[PDB]
Amino acid sequence: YDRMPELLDGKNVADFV
Amino acid sequence: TSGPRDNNRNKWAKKHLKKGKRAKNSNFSKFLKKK
Amino acid sequence: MRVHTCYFCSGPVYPGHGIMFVRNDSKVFRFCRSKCHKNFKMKRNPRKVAWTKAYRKAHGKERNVPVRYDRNVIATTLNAMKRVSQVHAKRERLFYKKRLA
Amino acid sequence: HGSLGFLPRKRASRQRGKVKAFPKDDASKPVHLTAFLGYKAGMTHIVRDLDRPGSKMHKREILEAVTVIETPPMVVVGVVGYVETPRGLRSLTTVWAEHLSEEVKRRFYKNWFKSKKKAFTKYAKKYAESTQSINRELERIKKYCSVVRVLAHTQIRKTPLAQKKAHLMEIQVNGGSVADKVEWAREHFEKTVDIKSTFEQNEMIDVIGVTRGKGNEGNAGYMHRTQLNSKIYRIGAGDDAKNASTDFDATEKRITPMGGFVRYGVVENDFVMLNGATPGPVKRVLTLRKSLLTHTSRKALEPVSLKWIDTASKFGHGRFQTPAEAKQFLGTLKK
Amino acid sequence: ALRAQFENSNEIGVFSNLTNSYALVALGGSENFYSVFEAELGDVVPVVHTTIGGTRIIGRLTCGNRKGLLVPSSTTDNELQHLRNSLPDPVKIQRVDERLSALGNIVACNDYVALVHPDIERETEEIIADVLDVEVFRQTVAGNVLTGSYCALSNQGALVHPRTSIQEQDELSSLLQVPLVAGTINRGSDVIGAGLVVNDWCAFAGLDTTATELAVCESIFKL
Amino acid sequence: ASGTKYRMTLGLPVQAIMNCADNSGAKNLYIVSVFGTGARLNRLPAASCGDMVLATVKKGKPDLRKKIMPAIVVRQRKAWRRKDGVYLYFEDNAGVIVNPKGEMKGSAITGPVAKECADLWPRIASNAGTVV
RNA sequence: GGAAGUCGGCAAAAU
RNA sequence: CCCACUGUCCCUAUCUACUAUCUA
RNA sequence: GCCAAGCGCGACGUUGCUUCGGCUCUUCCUAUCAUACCGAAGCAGAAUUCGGUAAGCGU
RNA sequence: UGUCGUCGCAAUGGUAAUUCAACUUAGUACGAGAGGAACCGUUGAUUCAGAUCAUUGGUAUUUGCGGCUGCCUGACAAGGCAAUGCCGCGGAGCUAUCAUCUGCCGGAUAACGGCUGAACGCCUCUAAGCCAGAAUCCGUGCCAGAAAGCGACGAU
RNA sequence: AUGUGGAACGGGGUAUUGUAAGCAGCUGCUGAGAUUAAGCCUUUGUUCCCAAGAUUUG
Repeated sequence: YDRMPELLDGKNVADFV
Repeated sequence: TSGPRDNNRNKWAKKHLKKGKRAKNSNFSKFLKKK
Repeated sequence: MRVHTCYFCSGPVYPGHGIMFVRNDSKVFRFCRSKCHKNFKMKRNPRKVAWTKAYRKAHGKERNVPVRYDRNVIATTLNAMKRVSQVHAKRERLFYKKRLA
Repeated sequence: HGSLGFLPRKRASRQRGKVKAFPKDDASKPVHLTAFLGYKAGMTHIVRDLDRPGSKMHKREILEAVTVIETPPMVVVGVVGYVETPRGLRSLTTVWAEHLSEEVKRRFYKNWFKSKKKAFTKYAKKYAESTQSINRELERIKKYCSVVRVLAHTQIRKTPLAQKKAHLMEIQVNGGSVADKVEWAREHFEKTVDIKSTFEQNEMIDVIGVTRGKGNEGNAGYMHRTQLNSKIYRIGAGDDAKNASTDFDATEKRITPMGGFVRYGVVENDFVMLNGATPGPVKRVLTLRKSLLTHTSRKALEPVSLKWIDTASKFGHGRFQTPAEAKQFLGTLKK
Repeated sequence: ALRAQFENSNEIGVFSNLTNSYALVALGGSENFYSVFEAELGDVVPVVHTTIGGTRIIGRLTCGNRKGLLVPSSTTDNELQHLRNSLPDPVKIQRVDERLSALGNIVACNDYVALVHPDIERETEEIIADVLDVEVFRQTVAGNVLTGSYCALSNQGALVHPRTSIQEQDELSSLLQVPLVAGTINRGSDVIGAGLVVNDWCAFAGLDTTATELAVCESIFKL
Repeated sequence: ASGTKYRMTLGLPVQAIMNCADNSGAKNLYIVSVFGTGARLNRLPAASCGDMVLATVKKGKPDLRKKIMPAIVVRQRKAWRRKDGVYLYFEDNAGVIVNPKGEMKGSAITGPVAKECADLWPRIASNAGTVV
């Protein structure tokens, strides 16, 4: 039910996790 | 199509004021009021 | 939400910014600005173009598998991202000092 | 030509957009305000999730241009009572606060520097000496007047504007009995009312202001206009460093774009982000008012959760949100 | 064989994709189609109402089997995360960066054998073999490169265009190791895959599919 | 057609020669009129990606020429802004020769296909090769 | 986009 | 008639000088 | 012509036969093409036909 | 109107929104079948109107930067040039259904459908009365503010 | 009419162009240099300026 950060600090958190 | 002065449209606007409006806006004003 | 890399300057391309171009080969070119979009148009090679990252890379000057959501993993990834960037910044500073020397 | 409802096309007779209609009063609703005054800074573009049922972009994201208006908290310096007469509303009397800041005192003078700064001197003297006159006037308003409007002025010093005169105006106090409005005004005397207390970023409001002049055309421009149904996307707090940082983006940043707002400066106080364009150029004062008539369709009712807010250099072809990540990507400079 | 129509279109295969372990439905449209699909397979296999590339063409864009699924490179990172969250962990999901993103319209795949378009990339074929764990054959259906759109493939039978030769139909059936029928669906609509989707135990056809077409599909699939 | 279509930058007006992307053998398509045009004074009707207009086969086989019959534009030269904010422009103006019901007359389509056009016309998406 | 303008390739650019 | 070309047009937009304006 | 209430006509009925010319433009009229609402018709539904109110808005 | 200024009141004048197809209600009402509605709710698009310049395109006297040609200083370099010599990019501004936003609510009626009800011991939508009812009408909202309409307030 | 006052420059931020002169053996110093409000932002930087003339007003 909680959301997650897609991109942060210029980097895609979803694509780098 | 009917214009914005369509008598039925005004009637349906009146009906929907107390359905999807009014109460949820009054307490919305109340919340920032008690703030 | 993906911040893409431009074809020509290799810089970050954000939503709304720049232009998107599709080739008949179904290959997609993203441009960070009109200058870089135009620079592709008369077909200047980035590596010969002085201010491009490709030039600065090849001149000595410098996940398709989905993952199930996990709060701990996301928190660990976010915390490690700042440390990785800090390490990269320190390495770049040392490289810049070596280049100056 | 255009619509005949806007002629005679002549210059607006006021720099500040004056409210011509306030929402109807209700005794059932308790006592609150309806209008606010802000200054236009510019706009950016944002990426927002689309929770629009029945639409073809449902559960998707779109890019919207959104105007940023700096709205420092407004100071209530007085109250005005209006009595209904067979010839319309009439200002029965006016009661001011004891101490008025130089920002609102500068309004009464064309040359504040050359002035002797004599505004409200004897008024402050009589306020401190005897409060019976103030009690008599407030009792007069709550007994006879049926409409109550509070005199409020903007803290123009906090805004990065060379102008030092505050745009004093009146906010109609809609809600509760007339006595309730009078008590509310007296309690809020000399204090500050915040836009966070007035609007709450999910309602449907109207913005009014004077458009920018285009010179002489074959008069065209600088006219009073009223935009209806301008949705607030975010009432950001100036003190908070997460004002321009959403939940899907993190990346601690400020609403002021890197390089500063073009011809306005840096936003430091509470700001309001409205979808679409709004009349007037940068650094011009704009007025916001509530919805006169209740109409919340799906567009005006759906909740909004921002995903990413652009802060690139609007001056020129900006390509970096913050100098931090700009230095992370770009090689280390010689300095 | 169940008759259903998404919105006002009889090409149910365009707006939805059916596998032997999971089902996908379009997002942002009418919930009636999703309810119809859930009424026949909701209690058997999971059904995910999602979109690929921000369009309702996920049925002809995504190709896969009960083991693994493939999505085009245009799929968003959030969309891929949503698909992985909705789909079961044993159902592998992989992104394919191919010159022809229409995986469902280029390649028709079963649980054991798959037929791909003639111009499929070697890397794409290797990824398909690794993920779907099926033998990939580079051939054509009825002389058309759009094998995945002009042919319907399943575990118990296959459907091809009726204009194919008898020898060609026999060769395709032997290659697919399953019975093949050269016919039409949705009253002459030559795109069998677009006009009908068949699972291992059930099949869904458009509302305009004729009774003779429905009977032929039932006989071919033995459902 | 099926589903709504958003406002789009118009860049294919009347009197336009426009490439044919199908396998039917046609080479050039000639725009005659645009379906669903309003009563706008001194305004040339125009077409965009995903729009179906009356077209004539200029270069092709003798039997498909000389027929004022619908064609759907799939590629557009002029840059347009999609509602997601990105700007797209294609090399050429490609079209598909289509019956007025909305079914692909040909059997194969050459070149990339606009995502809005594939979404709008299910038959086009079925016969599309790549949609980028 | 390319003469759809106008009674009309008048003037420009093309060569 | 075909091909090419172009603000003739859709549909106008911007820039420059002069004019236009005021002052003696 | 036949009737022919009536005041020699004689109504309604009935018998025969057969230079001008057009672009833009502004408003205006309704004797309404479309849009809105009604009435009728073997008007099942849909698509119509006829007839009203109606110049707000287009054409 | 003492004078100046601020905040307002509103007599009066003008007015603006238009049309379409898509979803759902449906393959239901209805129909031997062929076919096939509509209301509420919802999303888009045309025409028009009022704005705006985040993004995109256009614009070049930013004579901003770079490149080219030619000219002038004996040479090198160094510069400066050339009615704006030529070319590429080019902020800022302007601008574009070539870019983006927004476009409102009440009653009163006509046609017409009725209620009570006499005239005329029956009856009758009409005579006295009263409802329902058109994109119509009048307001609201929007623009202007009487430069010989006005109020409150501050200072003197 | 002495102040988070103003103006001249200057620094920094930001932008446009495309790696400057000069030095050495196309490369390095050099994404350096130049320009940057003329209707960009900011300033604990420097200097200077202002605590006035005239007019009208019960």
